[PDB]
Amino acid sequence: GISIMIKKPQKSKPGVFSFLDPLAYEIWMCIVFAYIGVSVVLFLVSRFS
Amino acid sequence: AFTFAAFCYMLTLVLCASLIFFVIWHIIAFDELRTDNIERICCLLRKLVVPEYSIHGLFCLMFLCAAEWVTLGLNIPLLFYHLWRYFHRPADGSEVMYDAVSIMNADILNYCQKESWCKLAFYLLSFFYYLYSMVYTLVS
Amino acid sequence: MFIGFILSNIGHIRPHRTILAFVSGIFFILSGLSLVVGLVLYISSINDE
Ligand SMILES: N#Cc1ccccc1-c1cc(-c2ccccn2)cn(-c2ccccc2)c1=O
Repeated sequence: GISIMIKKPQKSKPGVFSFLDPLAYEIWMCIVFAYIGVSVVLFLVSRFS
Repeated sequence: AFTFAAFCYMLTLVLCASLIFFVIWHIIAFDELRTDNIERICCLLRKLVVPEYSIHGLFCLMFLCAAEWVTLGLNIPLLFYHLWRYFHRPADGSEVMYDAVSIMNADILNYCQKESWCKLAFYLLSFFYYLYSMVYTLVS
Repeated sequence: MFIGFILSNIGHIRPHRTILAFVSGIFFILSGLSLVVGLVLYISSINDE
């Protein structure tokens, strides 16, 4: 029957933010907002009490 | 399941528990003001308030990046109230401002006390709004 | 490098204003940071192809 011919896939050259790829982008967004999260809680804990 | 939006609701239960503690301390400060005092409740209030904005200002940029448009929209009426008290009416001040040099003459003393129960009523409803949509995004 | 050099020689012949030397130092440093981005771009363009 009728089939599809594509080029056989390759090593697929990296982007700019390819170094971020071992962790999903949903992890990196949680890392950034947990960073401000623990920094505000450090500030709340150290200023008051 | 745990997701980034579910973490944006977990991270705002923790900081709205600070926002209610700013306001319990804010209703006691004006009640103890009427009993006695100006220069100390100038200084004790003035240090408190800028954390209360930017923690809520954190929530605006946190639910914007989480794509939570109802939750970002419900923080809008408290946000644009906050821009007015710092860009156009933080009356002259110039130490930080707003609960500063302008105390008695007693007309702002009634305006602050109506605000101080209006902050607590919004924050206690925000706490259960955040606790509901935490359980919503986790279970679903 | 050519901006930072002609602004270093002004700083040698008219030292009554001293700020000629510090700003020419900034052009000497913004130049080398433009080599590194260029040489990273140059090498990474080879390795991609
Ligand atoms: N290779 C590589 C590399 C080196 C340093 C930091 C990150 C990477 C990288 C990691 C990943 C990845 C992905 C999933 C799980 C674990 N790692 C992917 N890539 C990459 C390589 C080619 C094209 C696009 C991304 C990468 O370039």
